[PDB]
Amino acid sequence: GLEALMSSGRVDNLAVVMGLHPDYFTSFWRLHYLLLHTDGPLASSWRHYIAIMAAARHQCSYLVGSHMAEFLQTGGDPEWLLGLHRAPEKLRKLSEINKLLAHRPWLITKEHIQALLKTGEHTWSLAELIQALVLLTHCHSLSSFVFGCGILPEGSPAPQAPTPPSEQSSRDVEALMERMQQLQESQEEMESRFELEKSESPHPDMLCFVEDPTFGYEDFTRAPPTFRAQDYTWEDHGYSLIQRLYPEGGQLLDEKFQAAYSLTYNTIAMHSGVDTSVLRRAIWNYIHCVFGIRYDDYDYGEVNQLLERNLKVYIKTVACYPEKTTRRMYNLFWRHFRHSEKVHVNLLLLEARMQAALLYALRAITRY
Repeated sequence: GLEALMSSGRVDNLAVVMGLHPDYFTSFWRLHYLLLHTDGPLASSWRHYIAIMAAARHQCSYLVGSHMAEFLQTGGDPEWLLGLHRAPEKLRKLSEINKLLAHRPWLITKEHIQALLKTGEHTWSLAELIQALVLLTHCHSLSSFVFGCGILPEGSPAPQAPTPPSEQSSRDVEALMERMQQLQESQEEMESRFELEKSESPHPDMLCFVEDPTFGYEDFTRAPPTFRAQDYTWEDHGYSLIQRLYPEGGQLLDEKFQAAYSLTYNTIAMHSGVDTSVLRRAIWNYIHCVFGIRYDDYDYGEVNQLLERNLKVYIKTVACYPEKTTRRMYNLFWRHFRHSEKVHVNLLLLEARMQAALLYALRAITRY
């Protein structure tokens, strides 16, 4: 880890936990510093208010409190913190695309984009809309990281991951490895194995920053639509679109997705020789399968073969309903795995989630 920084009291509480993995922290901090501290298309107070709205969707009083204080510090109009009905017309148009990015990103059509542009009064640029979509998705994915790892506010970095015993000098798992073995050596029931996996399945003060609370991943009126990843990948399509509209953060989103996907110590909770590229691909692909994205020649039977019953319910909670994550749930999966590796899954998860959300919104922009 980056232990001298972590144990120092001079840094953010969420940043400390992330310090366990320095290769991801490098890349995460670049985007954090670009979005919230560098000259960009939107004023510095508007960026902190977009982040409140985004984090309010999951009732995250950690991130709403940070950006509330930073909004005020950076010279934001304090009326705006009384509620969303007090912010400019430009910023309320954004809370229809925000609830979708958070909860049901597949529903983002071209009409949502059109609404945000071309009107007479204070309409959004592409330069600015792109930056706001990266802020909204960044704060949704930090919001799932905060509840997943248990990050407590400032006034014990977490109640789930104990850092002070974790810092220092000191079975069935083998089964999982064996299974990983058999996969490495190796057509119409491929699409219908994805279909089964896919359908398988308070706090008064921050309701005022959202349009429609209780909008949720779940229908409550009765499975996303199936989407071929090759139609609109990150590598080919979506990276080019962010590159042309917002040059600085296109490169830093690519390096950070690739940093969290690539990240391995080649270990499996006290075993050193494995290549676990197979396990991490499953975690990444399952979370894309929750957000409706099928990969064209990936065997989705591999998922519940490698991922426990309790890792699945944990991953799906943290990705979709991040509040109502409990410590019982965090402990109840991968019981013999090290605390740093649970954080690792939170990394893969947030980044997979973000990519899915971003890809649907960029799909809506190119179709316009």
